[PDB]
Amino acid sequence: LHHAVIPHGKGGRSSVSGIVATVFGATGFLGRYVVNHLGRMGSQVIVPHRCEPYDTMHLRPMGDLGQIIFMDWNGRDKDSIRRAVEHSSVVINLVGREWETQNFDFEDVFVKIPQAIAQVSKEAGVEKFIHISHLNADIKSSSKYLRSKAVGEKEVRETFPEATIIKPAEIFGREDRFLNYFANIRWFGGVPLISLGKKTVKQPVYIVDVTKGIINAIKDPDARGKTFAFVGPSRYLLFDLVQYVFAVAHRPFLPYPLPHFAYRWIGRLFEISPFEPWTTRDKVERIHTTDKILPHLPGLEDLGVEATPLELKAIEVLRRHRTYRWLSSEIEDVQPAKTIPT
Amino acid sequence: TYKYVNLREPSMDMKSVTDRAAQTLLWTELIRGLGMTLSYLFREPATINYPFEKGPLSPRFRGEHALRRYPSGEERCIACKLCEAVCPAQAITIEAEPRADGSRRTTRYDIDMTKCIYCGFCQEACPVDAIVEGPNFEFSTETHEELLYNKEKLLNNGDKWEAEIAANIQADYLYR
Amino acid sequence: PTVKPPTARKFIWTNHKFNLSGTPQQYVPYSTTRKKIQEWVPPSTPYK
Amino acid sequence: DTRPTVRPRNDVAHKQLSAFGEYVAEILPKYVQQVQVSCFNELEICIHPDGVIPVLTFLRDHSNAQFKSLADLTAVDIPTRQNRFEIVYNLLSLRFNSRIRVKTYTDELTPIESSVPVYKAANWYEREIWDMFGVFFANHPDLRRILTDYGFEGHPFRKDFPLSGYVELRYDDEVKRVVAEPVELAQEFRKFDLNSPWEAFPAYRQPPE
Amino acid sequence: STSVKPIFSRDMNEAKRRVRELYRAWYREVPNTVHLFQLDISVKQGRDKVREMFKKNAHITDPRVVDLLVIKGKMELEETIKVWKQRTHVMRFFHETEAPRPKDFLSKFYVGHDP
Amino acid sequence: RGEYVVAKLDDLINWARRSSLWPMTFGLACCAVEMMHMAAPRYDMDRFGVVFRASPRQSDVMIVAGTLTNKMAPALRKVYDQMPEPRYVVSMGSCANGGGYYHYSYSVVRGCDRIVPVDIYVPGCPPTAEALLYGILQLQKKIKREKRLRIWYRR
Amino acid sequence: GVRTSPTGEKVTHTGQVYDDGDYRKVRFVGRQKEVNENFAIDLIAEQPVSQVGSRVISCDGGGGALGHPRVYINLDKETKTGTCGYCGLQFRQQHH
Amino acid sequence: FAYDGLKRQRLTEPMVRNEKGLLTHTTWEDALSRVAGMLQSFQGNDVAAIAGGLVDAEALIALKDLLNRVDSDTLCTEEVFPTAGAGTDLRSNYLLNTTIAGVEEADVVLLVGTNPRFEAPLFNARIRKSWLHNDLKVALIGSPVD
Ligand SMILES: COC1=C(OC)C(=O)C(C/C=C(\C)CC/C=C(/C)CC/C=C(/C)CC/C=C(/C)CC/C=C(/C)CC/C=C(/C)CC/C=C(/C)CC/C=C(/C)CC/C=C(\C)CCC=C(C)C)=C(C)C1=O
Ligand SMILES: CCCCCCCCCCCCCCCCCC(=O)OC[C@H](COP(=O)([O-])OCC[N+](C)(C)C)OC(=O)CCCCCCCCCCCCCCCCC
Ligand SMILES: CCCCCCCCCCCCCCCCCC(=O)OC[C@H](COP(=O)(O)OCCN)OC(=O)CCCCCCCCCCCCCCCCC
Ligand SMILES: NC(=O)C1=CN([C@@H]2O[C@H](COP(=O)(O)OP(=O)(O)OC[C@H]3O[C@@H](n4cnc5c(N)ncnc54)[C@H](OP(=O)(O)O)[C@@H]3O)[C@@H](O)[C@H]2O)C=CC1
Ligand SMILES: CCCCCCCCCCCC(=O)OC[C@H](COP(=O)(O)OCC[N+](C)(C)C)OC(=O)CCCCCCCCCCC
Ligand code: SF4
Ligand code: SF4
Ligand code: SF4
Ligand SMILES: [Zn+2]
Repeated sequence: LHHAVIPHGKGGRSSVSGIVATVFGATGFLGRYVVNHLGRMGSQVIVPHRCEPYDTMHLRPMGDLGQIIFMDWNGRDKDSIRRAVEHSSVVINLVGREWETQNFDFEDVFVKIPQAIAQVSKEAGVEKFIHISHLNADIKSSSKYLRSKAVGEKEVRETFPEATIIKPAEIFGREDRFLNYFANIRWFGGVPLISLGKKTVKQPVYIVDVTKGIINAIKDPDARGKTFAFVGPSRYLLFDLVQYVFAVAHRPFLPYPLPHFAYRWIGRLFEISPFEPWTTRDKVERIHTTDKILPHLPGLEDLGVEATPLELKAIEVLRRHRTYRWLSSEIEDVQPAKTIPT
Repeated sequence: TYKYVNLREPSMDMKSVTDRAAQTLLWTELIRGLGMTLSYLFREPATINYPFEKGPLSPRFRGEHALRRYPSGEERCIACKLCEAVCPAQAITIEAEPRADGSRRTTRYDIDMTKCIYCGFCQEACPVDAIVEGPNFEFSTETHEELLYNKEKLLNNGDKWEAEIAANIQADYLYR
Repeated sequence: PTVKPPTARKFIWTNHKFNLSGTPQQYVPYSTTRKKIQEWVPPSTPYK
Repeated sequence: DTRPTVRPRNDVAHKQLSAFGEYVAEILPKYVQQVQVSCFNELEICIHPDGVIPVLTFLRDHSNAQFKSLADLTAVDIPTRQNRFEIVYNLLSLRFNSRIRVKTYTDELTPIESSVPVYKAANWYEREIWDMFGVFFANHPDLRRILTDYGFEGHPFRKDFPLSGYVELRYDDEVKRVVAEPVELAQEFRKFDLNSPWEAFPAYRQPPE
Repeated sequence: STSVKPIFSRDMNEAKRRVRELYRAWYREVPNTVHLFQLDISVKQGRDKVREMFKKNAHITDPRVVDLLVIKGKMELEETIKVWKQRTHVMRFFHETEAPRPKDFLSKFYVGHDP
Repeated sequence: RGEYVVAKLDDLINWARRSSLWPMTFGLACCAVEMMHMAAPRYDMDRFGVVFRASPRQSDVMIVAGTLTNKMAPALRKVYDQMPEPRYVVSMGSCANGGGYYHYSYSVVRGCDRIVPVDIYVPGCPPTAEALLYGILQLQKKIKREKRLRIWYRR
Repeated sequence: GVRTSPTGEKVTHTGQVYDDGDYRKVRFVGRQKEVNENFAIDLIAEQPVSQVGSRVISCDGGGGALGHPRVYINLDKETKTGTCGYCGLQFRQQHH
Repeated sequence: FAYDGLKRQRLTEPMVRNEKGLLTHTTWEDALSRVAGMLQSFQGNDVAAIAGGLVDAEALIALKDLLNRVDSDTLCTEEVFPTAGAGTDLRSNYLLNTTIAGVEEADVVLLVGTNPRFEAPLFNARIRKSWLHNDLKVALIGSPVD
């Protein structure tokens, strides 16, 4: 639009930021933070949801009256996609699953749905499109999750050439399935790590940093057509990271090696769950996939975000995993884990 | 004039001491408390069968707001803004301009039903009986935004409840 | 009402509607005033 | 006093209060600055701030005063005065079925002696005055906010404090707690200029400037 | 004229003693505050915040104003030691949810009309 | 068929939750007096299965009956957080809806919906005991139309 | 009368409607726009003009104390009809 | 009654010429960058400014300082005033030195080439008040206007 919405106010709850945003997948881990930041500054947010309306309740307090609008949509219904994007200026795709259901598989979730959203968004006149890929998305990956990420990333780059693609590392936060996942292995006694976790390197990134990069990409005109890699400030071996998680949670760490083939047999066992699986074959592959180093892509520092170290925020995530004896332990009680030099 | 509530001296004759001894040992004044609640068990309860029965109200009841019309269909409100000036909560926002026919009418008549204290001062101050509080009180909503009434919502309320609203004003306007 | 019916008016709803909150017929607030400041529209022909 | 709509005067009480006002000013000339009686028979004693403990002690203990009850204690903020605050003591005498009002003054920085020694009732009234006006009471057994929120900055009942304040609270899901942010109002409070440009009461006309 | 009733301190030299006494109480309290309230900040961040609050009023030369600041500071300390404050009240000194507002003229120019 | 079964199971749990609503014993201001009259014999909320319980850990519904001030707001969020799910909030009265008579006060939260999610807004100042009971029966109909299991069945 | 804008949205009696590009139309998706179908400007125009024999006529809106403050309308002009400033009813003097 | 003109034909966004040669909306950053690029590439007499009739003193001095940073002095106005002699060097040369309230003390007023009824309606009202109350003698050289 030649004369778009003009911002007003001082960036508060009752202000107008001029951002009309449709956020697909707003009811997940990354969605609640994005919707919070958009609504925190007075933005019209359309939140299409597939879940029960009860599951969207925590989003209602995130915006002033009339700023958060909820709609029904179906990933395989283009008409419902067009209803929820035909008035927006930016569209943010945060749709993803870490496991395959009987009705949706990684191909359907990470290739078909993103393409349909981008295709309809282009026809509707949307100008800004933000798509969340994965850092380790490559076509030659043992993880079917990471193969579909690569295919979907290029489909979006073709359907919406001016799209902004963001490739985060393993994000960690209060509701994450990364640090909570490791601290929840205490239920099984010891932590099985392929190659004892000394052949894998991780570069986790804080949730708020990823959120502030997404918000800064909406406001920055230089992010059109770019592909960003959001990574943390430090790289860790899988062993030192998991050892740190158990140190902050104050729980006994009893790691042992486990062959790759056996670990995939465990993943197959836990896939039979008709609910959110505790683990899967794909989750084992991603956990043990070394984080890529992509110096040719812009990162958080370009969008204007200082990456938060994992050592300043692990306790915010891992404190609830402690027993009463250790709840009150302060942040300056576990020495930082060994970092692989830059 | 005053009276004492707990200034009494108990009798000390042997028959009065024994009476109090029997009360202490046989729980007579506690058995008497049981007899009072037993009586209620055999009375008809005071419960009404809502929503099939409704608690009694009166023509003065102050419920949901409504904008009324004259019998010809013309709006009674002429944008005087007396309701806006007297509203204790500042729940009323009004804008007005000459209508296409030159009539003094409103272009905005909003009542924030979450600021309003349902006091009726607006209908007292209206010189044309335009804004009234109707008899409706069952208008709960599932979202906050639905309680920010605009002019269209208030005219719809008036057209919906006019039959009842007119009869209540007919029953109470001589007291006003 | 069967012994003393209400006065008839041609604007009174003939069909009564119950509480519509939570349905597609619910009420959505909006501003009923027109735009106040009119923006300048540049000419569509180049000056050159 | 036969007029139905007009409030009748009680000139017996007016004389009695005027007589007793002189009586107090004669006994405490060191502190009494001005005495007056209103047209509805309320006696006011205006004192120097140093006389808070002597004046109230006399009015509570003297056999001809016996004001054993502190009805209320409050402050009024008048910015145009050099001493913007006006501490008001409303006392009740059960023995003589009478009431008296004692008034003094102070500013943002000058303390006023605490009257808890004279009236145990003043403990919370002085906390409220401090909390809502920022007037410090010396030697108070424990002075701190009573009505405002913890960490609240400023004194709401000052005339220069805005009606809606400076901060407001919401819940933020990122930090999982209630936060405080600068106030933004969806609808600004609408200031009404109600004063009529015509004088209402000639009896109170102030001399021209 | 210029002769005023004091509060606690008769001169700045006496007043500064109360400032130092208050600073030592806050300094010793931060480790307990970061522990009881289970704050996700460090003892260094808390003590830096205390220093930031004190230097904010380093330009005062009126002893009475200094006396009130110490009085207000001791009320804050009492509220924190006794846990009358909640985690929300102790974190309001850090403004974690306030987006950084612009400071330079150009940034203020682009976003609005305020000076 | 699997869709038929999950539909009937959904009707069962939805029925159980709306027939056994346990409000937390939580009232703030004048609006709590009108909430007492809904428990009084004339309306007898207990006959609908609605029973007050003081512990937030045994409550299914929070009725924010009265004014919410900035001082009390952290307490409200805490007790709301300590409610096991599923949990519904009913906002009663102008103060709890949008600030009401005290919208423009330095010390009042302009609506409880800034602190917690709200399922039903009951208007009035105060709503009559019969108007709060309408909101409770409107909440029960809202629970009756939940599709938790059906939505799970086709994920 | 109630008329629809080209995009389909109804126009209110105040002449309010959202433009085709206004993002605020999103609030009506899955819901409806509340509009009162009884435009008061049309209904008053349907009332007949009342003929009277006097130069000055009074209107209280009908219903006595249930109407509006009694006002007196001058009917000397022949070109136009005197109109009640409160309720819009028109009066005309018989044969000037 | 001319205030209602403040609600129409208002400029509300920066604009620039696109490839087609039409004005199109743009951001403040983009608009001030183009104007800054050209101002850097020119100096001296190549930069000039004209001030309209509704311009304020604060804007006038800021623009004069800006053009003086490129050694330009072509700060013009749409309203002509002779520069011959003292020009604008002396304020008395281009002022109403008797003051509006001084018309009430004058006894002869000579109007030269001006229709004060429409050029300064309140100044003309002041003359009529002196005409009515002080028996002022008014003479005019120009078109016989009412
Ligand atoms: C005026 O000033 C003010 C106050 O001052 C008074 C205030 O206070 C407040 C603050 C206000 C509030 C906090 C709210 C006030 C509201 C009220 C309604 C209080 C008024 C008074 C009352 C008497 C209300 C209700 C209290 C009582 C005591 C009534 C007694 C009746 C009851 C039904 C209560 C419970 C009784 C019984 C017998 C048990 C029922 C309980 C259950 C949990 C149900 C059964 C339990 C089960 C576990 C299920 C059974 C089956 C199982 C377990 C399975 C078995 C079968 C298998 C197959 C396994 C304010 C603002 C105020 O301004
Ligand atoms: C002639 C030969 C000489 C010997 C003859 C002796 C014959 C008489 C024998 C003595 C009779 C003693 C009766 C029992 C007394 C025990 C109670 C007592 O101690 O009283 C004092 C006590 C306390 O009385 P008190 O509070 O006033 O204090 C007494 C002592 N002073 C005054 C000094 C402090 O009373 C109670 O026990 C209160 C009861 C608690 C409330 C319970 C609810 C009431 C329930 C009522 C229904 C009961 C149904 C029971 C039947 C169930 C059937 C299965
Ligand atoms: C008549 C009823 C027979 C059936 C009752 C069976 C139940 C027995 C248990 C209850 C006790 C009653 C029996 C005690 C004697 C009562 C009759 C009596 O005392 O004579 C009446 C006479 C009149 O009393 P009066 O003169 O007005 O004032 C008392 C001044 N001494 O009073 C007197 O002046 C005489 C002297 C009074 C003082 C005597 C000591 C009495 C208290 C001792 C404890 C009695 C209870 C012991 C048993 C406990 C187990 C129940
Ligand atoms: N560790 C991490 O968080 C990583 C995140 N990413 C990517 O970010 C994106 C956001 O995921 P995240 O927030 O982290 O975790 P979540 O799984 O919690 O977010 C998933 C969101 O997408 C929705 N969703 C999933 N499948 C469907 C479907 N068939 N149809 C409609 N909606 C669906 C979900 O809705 P509903 O709940 O109603 O089913 C939910 O709102 C994902 O694409 C992920 O691949 C990339 C790097 C690391
Ligand atoms: C002690 C050991 C416990 C074992 C685990 C028990 C709980 C889980 C069982 C689920 C099995 C399953 O598979 O049911 C699910 C199947 C259909 O499967 P689907 O759609 O392919 O699911 C794939 C995953 N989705 C759904 C997310 C896409 O639905 C049915 O036909 C029935 C489902 C309801 C349960 C019926 C039982 C009724 C009991 C009534 C009691 C009063
Ligand atoms: S009832 Fe009272 S508070 Fe409500 S709109 Fe009317 S005057 Fe205002
Ligand atoms: S509703 Fe009545 S009081 Fe309010 S503006 Fe209209 S005519 Fe005036
Ligand atoms: S809404 Fe009305 S009755 Fe309820 S607390 Fe507020 S003022 Fe009191
Ligand atoms: Zn009329």
